[PDB]
Amino acid sequence: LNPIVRKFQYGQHTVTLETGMMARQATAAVMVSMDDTAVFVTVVGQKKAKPGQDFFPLTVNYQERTYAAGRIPGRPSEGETLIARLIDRPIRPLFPEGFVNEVQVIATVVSVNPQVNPDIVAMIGASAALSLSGIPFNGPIGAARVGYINDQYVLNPTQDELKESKLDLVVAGTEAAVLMVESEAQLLSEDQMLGAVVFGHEQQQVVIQNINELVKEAGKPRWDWQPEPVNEALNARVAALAEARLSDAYRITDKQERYAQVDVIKSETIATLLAEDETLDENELGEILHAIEKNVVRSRVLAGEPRIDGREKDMIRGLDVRTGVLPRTHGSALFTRGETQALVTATLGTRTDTFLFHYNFPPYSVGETGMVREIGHGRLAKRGVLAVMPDMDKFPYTVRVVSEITESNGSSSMASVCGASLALMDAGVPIKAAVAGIAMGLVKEGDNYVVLSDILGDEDHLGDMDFKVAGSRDGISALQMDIKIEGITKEIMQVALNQAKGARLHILGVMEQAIN
Amino acid sequence: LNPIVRKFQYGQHTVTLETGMMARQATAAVMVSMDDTAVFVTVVGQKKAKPGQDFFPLTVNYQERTYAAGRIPGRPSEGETLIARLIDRPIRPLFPEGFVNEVQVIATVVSVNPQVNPDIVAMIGASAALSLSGIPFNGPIGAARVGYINDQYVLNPTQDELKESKLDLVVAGTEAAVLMVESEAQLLSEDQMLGAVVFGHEQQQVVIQNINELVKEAGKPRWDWQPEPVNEALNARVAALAEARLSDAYRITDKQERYAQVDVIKSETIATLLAEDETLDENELGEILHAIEKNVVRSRVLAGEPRIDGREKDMIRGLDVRTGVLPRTHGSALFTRGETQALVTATLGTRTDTFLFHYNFPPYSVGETGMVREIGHGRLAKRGVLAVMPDMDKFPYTVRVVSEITESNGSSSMASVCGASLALMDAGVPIKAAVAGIAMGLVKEGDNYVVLSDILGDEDHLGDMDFKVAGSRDGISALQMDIKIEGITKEIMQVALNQAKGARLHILGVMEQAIN
Amino acid sequence: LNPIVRKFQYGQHTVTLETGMMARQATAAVMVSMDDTAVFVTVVGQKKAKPGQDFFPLTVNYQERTYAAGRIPGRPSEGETLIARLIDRPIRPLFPEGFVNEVQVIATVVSVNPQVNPDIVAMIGASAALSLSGIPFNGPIGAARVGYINDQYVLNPTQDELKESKLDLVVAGTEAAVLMVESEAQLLSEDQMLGAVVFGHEQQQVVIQNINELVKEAGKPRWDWQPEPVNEALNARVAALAEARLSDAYRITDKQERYAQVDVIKSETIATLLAEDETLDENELGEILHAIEKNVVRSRVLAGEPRIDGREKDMIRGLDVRTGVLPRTHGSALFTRGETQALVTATLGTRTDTFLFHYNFPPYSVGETGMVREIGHGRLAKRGVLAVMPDMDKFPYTVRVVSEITESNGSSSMASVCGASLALMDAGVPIKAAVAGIAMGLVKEGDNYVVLSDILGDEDHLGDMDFKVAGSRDGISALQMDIKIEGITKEIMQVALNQAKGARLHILGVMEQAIN
Repeated sequence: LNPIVRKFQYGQHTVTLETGMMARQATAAVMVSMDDTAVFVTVVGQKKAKPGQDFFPLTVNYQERTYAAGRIPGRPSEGETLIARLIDRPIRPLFPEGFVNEVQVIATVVSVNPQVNPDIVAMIGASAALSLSGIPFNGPIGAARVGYINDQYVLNPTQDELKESKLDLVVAGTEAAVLMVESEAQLLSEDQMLGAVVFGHEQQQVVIQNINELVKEAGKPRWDWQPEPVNEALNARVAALAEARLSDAYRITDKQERYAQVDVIKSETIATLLAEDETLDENELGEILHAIEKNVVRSRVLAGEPRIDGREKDMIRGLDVRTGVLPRTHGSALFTRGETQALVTATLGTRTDTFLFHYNFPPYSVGETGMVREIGHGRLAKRGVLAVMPDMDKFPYTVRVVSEITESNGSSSMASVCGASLALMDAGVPIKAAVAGIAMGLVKEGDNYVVLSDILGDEDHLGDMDFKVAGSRDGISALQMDIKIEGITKEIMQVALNQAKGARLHILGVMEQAIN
Repeated sequence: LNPIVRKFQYGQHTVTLETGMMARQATAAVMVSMDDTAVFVTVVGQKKAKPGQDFFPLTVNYQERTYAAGRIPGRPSEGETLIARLIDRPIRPLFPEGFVNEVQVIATVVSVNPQVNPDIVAMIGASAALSLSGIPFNGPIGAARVGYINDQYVLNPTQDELKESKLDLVVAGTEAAVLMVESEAQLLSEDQMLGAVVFGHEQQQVVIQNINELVKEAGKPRWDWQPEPVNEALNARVAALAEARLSDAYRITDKQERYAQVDVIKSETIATLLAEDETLDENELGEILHAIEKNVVRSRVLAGEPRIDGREKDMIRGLDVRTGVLPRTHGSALFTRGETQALVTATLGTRTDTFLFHYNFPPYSVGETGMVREIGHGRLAKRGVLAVMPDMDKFPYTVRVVSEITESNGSSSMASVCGASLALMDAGVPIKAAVAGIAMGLVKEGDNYVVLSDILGDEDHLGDMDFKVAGSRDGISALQMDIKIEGITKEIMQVALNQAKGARLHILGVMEQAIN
Repeated sequence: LNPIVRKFQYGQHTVTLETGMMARQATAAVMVSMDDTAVFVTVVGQKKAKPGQDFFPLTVNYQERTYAAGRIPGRPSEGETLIARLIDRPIRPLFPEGFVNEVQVIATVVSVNPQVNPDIVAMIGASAALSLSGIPFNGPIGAARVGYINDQYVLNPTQDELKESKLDLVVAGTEAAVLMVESEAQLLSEDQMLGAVVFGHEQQQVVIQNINELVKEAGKPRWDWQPEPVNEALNARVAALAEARLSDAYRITDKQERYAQVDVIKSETIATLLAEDETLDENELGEILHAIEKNVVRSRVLAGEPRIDGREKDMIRGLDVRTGVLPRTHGSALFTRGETQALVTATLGTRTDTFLFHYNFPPYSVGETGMVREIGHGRLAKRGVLAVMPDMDKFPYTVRVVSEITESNGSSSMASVCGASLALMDAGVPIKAAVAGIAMGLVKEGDNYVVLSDILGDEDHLGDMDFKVAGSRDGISALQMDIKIEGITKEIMQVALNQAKGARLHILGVMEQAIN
């Protein structure tokens, strides 16, 4: 039994990567350690994907052991699944197009230095393990937390350094790109936020470098996977009789009339092929039509044509703000933007831990049935309001906000930030200033790129980069980003954030006008 | 965004129905409010039922939000699923015969006036929402709680008015019929109980009227669903060679010999058709035989013939009562009636909340396997005993009863009322008087109707109305009814209840004789 | 309703078996009682096994009612599932070869005498019920707990008699054989342990005798089940072209080269038959090859040939011991034996209840994916360490050990006993002496038998008897056995245990050398 260690300094802290001695049956496993906070990360990738499949089964697990802090207790906890998401987000888009083999990443914290948060350490481990595994993965990736103290950027600030920080942000990217950003801020500017992202992305390059060396020394041979064929002949004679007819069908304004022409196009086209050949699995055929359709829309947006509902790239849907909606609640509000709506409440009684945010996403919000996601959205919406909350001494009452997503087709989470803002004011909570959220999208093709404001549910495919921003008129309180494409520069981000600031301000304008 | 409100007085309270502004994606949604207690009720009905299906997927969800009462907590709770049942029961039989599309009703309490119970308010909402939806539904329905104070009926008594009430009953019906009744009473008479049912049914008509007007103004177009064809030709030549042979097979007394003749009939008949045609899906064929069989029995009972086990409409199965069955329990009993049996226990130690009733229904009670319903049955059996419990000052001990349904083929819940009665006496609990329960059935055809005492498990199909009654010799402590047919008048109910009183008394006679 | 009782003295205690009055719908049900501790045990066996099936669905359920002890609470609990295992283990191998009908045994405690443990009483019940049922079952079985006080064996010692006992062991067997043993001991000798097993097996014969009489008087007619045909013609011409080639393929040492020759053999053989006949369900064909293969190995081991990995019957895989592996834990260790590994931890802070053992078995330990068995293994490993723990007054600190099975291919549980030993020493816990565990196997054919040390994961089929032993250099702290074959005498056990003592000592030698 012989371990392979690789050590390096990651600004102020020493990071060690040990592999080859533990869990040798996993596809690859790494014990990442950073100044006494150790997370053992493992990875298993099934060798053969089910027949056809049609869906990449990627699942990350983050477990925190209480013995890791020298304590005896007396799931998974929501916080644990939040960090699992923090790891899943950046690595998920790096798996090649077509890879549908099951992959499970398990991260479990084995030792904890109360000053060094296990999260980025676990992210580092998942990147190392995945890279060493040889599973088709276009990594590695780095991970960094950026703080803001004395108006200067800080690299991986300790838990108490954060007490004097005005920013808590996490960025993860490869060598040439930022993939995901998750943050909470005390009303900073897009420019300051952008600087944290770029700073972090650069500072973490040290990590991607070491992982690379370790892969040279201990890495396994890259799988000889192979994408698995695409019937580019079938979906060639599908586009042959639908492509053009559809690009025209998308020019007719009457919404319900557009579906008709499309449905005709999809009906005629399928029947015509089932007559040429046959036994062609309509399902797959319809699956191809849906694709040239999503591309017809992608081509129209890039060309400057109206979005699917008629809006232009910067248009926000119709707002509607109502306060004091429920009789016996300390504070209620009904914020609705287009087709996504949120009923929000505030209750008081004898910061966070003093501030509680709960999110509910019933199935009827999307006109469906099902059991009665609301976990990651809740944390985002909470970060979006944190900046505005009173100093506890200014308001000695624990406050709890609850959001009911009654409608959804845009971004329930951003909508619940606005409702929370309103409800708290309706409850008499002395919040620093109203706060609002907006969900954006960025579609790109070569150099032609377009920023979208208030993305629809069915505009998700245009989100080569979809991001959320929340704050008041004076600054950004929360910023979340997820990039799945390359290119997209810091300059392009500046543009994107600016258009998002506009949308925010527009929404605040309507909000401030509601609560006179 | 424009809401449609409809307001009306519901005796002492003002009821408001708001629709069209929230959750516009649900098939229909209503915010029902009654003197500050608001429940937002929603409804979603899938447009297309699975292929064939053979089973109506109706599911109701009742959620109570703690913020609704201005409080911060610190599922679903059993009480929440009890009320979900309270809503499901009356609306479930109103969906046309053959409708198998999925339907989900979600009711969530958004504001609570401690004096106005959210339950009837949620029932009202589910009726409004369902009606407005346009889903094939023969409603609406009303809902009312009836109390008994100063020997007079009370409409929707407040929580503290109930402290001076001797009756807590809930009735729900359409315009021409009562569909379900759930109650708890302090030993009243069938006549007084009947008066509460009828009174409530009339008083709630105001509700069905307003819902109707709202449907005129805001209702959606009725679905163009259509029942979906019945092969009345296949199950015509199935009855052609089985109908008569079966009506005779049901005249032979030897139980095990009767099955034989039937099984022969079912075997020969299926084989004969598979020889005429073929590829006829035996399963469906057997599914048709089971139907003319259940009808042969239905025709025999209406004609005055003996039930399937030999009994006459008023006969109760053989009883058997045993006390002090378990060595170390404060109180035990083994009550068995026919083929349904209950092992019941009582434990004491330092009213309800002081009185706890738990129910267990293992799978071997029906000769089956499975995980180890016992929730709605438990509440019923508890109401059945409540009336008899001592005044707490007369007996300063919290008491807990547990019922184990060791056998089942009639009504485990009524059996557990009898066992609880016995066990408590065996434990020395100064109960006012012994109490017993009986599960009845009412089968009707035009004007010819028959009341059945102590219904069997496989007599459930004869229950056009099946109901339960429990009490002592002096009165009724619990009454539960579920009607799925029209006609059945108050006069017919009087008859039914009377035959049930007889059965009760008969059981009490045997019980009182056990515990000398 | 008429019950059939059968009473008899079981040394110091009176055992009563009542059947025929409760749960008459279960295939059979018995109320077993022993000096006031009563457990009602039931059994249901589906009459027809699914089509083909290929897997015996046996499931035991043990429930403990709090009213059984005259108390009001205020799952199943892990302890409850431990006892369910205690019942499942001995009865599971008694179901004839080929029986795949579902069988569920439910045991629920109805009365508890704090002195007489419900467990053996429930075991007795499951044996009685199963026997009476008539389900194909080669029982009955008995059950006995054996204590060790004043250097003499004790039959079913009471809970406080155990306070002065140096042994807590449970044995269950038929008339001619011991099937399962589960124990915890204060460092006794194999000889003393063996004496408890044999003593218990003899003492419990009184039980198997009475159950037999009761079956004569009340038992049901034995099912006319019938094994269900084996295509001994197909797997005759599979062995015809694979048997010999495989027995040779298993002589080549190169591991990866052996698989190759085998895979060729399996490939060629299947293709050749699919050419003779066809539509032969390869799956079933491969299912037959796997069988003559497992038999080729079984024949080689009995003949004295090397095991599949090259080892001889007494060889233990390569060890590796590491201490102080994690930075902030009070005590850590990395014990690895061959391909099974355990990361173990110890945390201190303000015997058992004062001693906590938790076990984790992630799916990557076997190179697989899945949800994140670890319950029965944890209890065993804990018993394995109990003997060594300080007298609480010698060490006033509650200690908690956690084991992470990072690798598995032998016996994670025995490995976690060794790690726990180490970790506790690393934490400074004054344990009496180091302790280790070994998992053995015994393969038998007529009179030729072979004992295997440190069984592999894929050697499980050679375990006609597989057992585990744990202890220090001075004695045995835990002993678990599971026999699925007949013959195997006490003399043969003596041999087996002795070879296991050797393995233990060998492991302790390496361990004591690690922690200098």
